[PDB]
Amino acid sequence: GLMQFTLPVRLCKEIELFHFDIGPFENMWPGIFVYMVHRSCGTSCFELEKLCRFIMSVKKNYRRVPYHNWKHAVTVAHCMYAILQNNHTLFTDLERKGLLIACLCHDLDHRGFSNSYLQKFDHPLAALYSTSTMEQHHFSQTVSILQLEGHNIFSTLSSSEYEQVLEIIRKAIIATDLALYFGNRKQLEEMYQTGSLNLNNQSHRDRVIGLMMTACDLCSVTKLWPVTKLTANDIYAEFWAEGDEMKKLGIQPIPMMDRDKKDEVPQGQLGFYNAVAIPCYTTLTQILPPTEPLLKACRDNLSQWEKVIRGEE
Ligand SMILES: CCc1cc(C(=O)Nc2ccn3nc(-c4ccccc4)nc3c2)cc(Cl)n1
Ligand SMILES: [Mg+2]
Ligand SMILES: [Zn+2]
Repeated sequence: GLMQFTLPVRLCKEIELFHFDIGPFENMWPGIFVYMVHRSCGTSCFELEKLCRFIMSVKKNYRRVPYHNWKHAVTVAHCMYAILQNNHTLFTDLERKGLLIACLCHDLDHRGFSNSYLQKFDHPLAALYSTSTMEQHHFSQTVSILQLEGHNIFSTLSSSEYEQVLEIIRKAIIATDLALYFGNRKQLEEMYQTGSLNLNNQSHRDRVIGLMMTACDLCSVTKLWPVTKLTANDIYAEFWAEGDEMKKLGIQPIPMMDRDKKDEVPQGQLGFYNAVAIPCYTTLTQILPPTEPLLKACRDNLSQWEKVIRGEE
């Protein structure tokens, strides 16, 4: 009850910043997550024993893939922590509870393959979930783990509060399907510009949380350059393995996933910054002004990819 997690001084200070990198010491990541729940939510939000058991079963259900792994889960949860801590009074008690868990769980049991690849392979998951295939699976794995004996971290919530938190988690996890991000961001653009955006309107809050989820999910482009550039290698290690698997089904993959087209990566990163990342953080910054550092860091990385193209690195 009187038992805080504390971090060494460098981590205690830097964990508060958006560009924080959780480090290569896997055994410190559970403690970093508990630290973030305790400061974001409270020491009372969850029974410590249940939370620790939940975290460790979540870890066990992430796979040893190059990018969509336990380190990504915790990294996406830290970006949500930073957003929440910089927007103290905008979010409900249930939202603070749900969103860190949603982020920890958002890629549960990812195999390193896109929704597209599952549909072309004709994976059983693509017949069970026709759109947002992996994201409905991630939500299903989250409910599975919440239902294991001793793993119900929400046990103190009423029936209707429990239903509300699981609904916040479902929508937050579905929103990490980047196919749904383009339309969500356009509606948020129109709503903000015509002044109709209303944070008491639940369907509006849902949209804003969806955009927060995209921003956290993509937060590798908001790190200091050496972190962003080394993370890119892990992202492409998966894309290129998917490319190989498309070639095995007799399908020329898109260039993004074709290892023969490594040379075109810098221009590919430019498209992604310009079509996805910058717009994401720009709209987030308009809605939630204290998230501006995410946008500033993204623009710094865009300018580094521009330097790569110009052979200045
Ligand atoms: C799983 C989602 C995800 C994706 C990315 C990412 O880097 N995306 C993207 C987008 C689009 N192209 N096009 C290319 C490309 C095009 C032609 C030739 C070679 C390459 N390369 C990417 C890379 C970053 C993060 Cl943080 N999460
Ligand atoms: Mg995902
Ligand atoms: Zn993710």
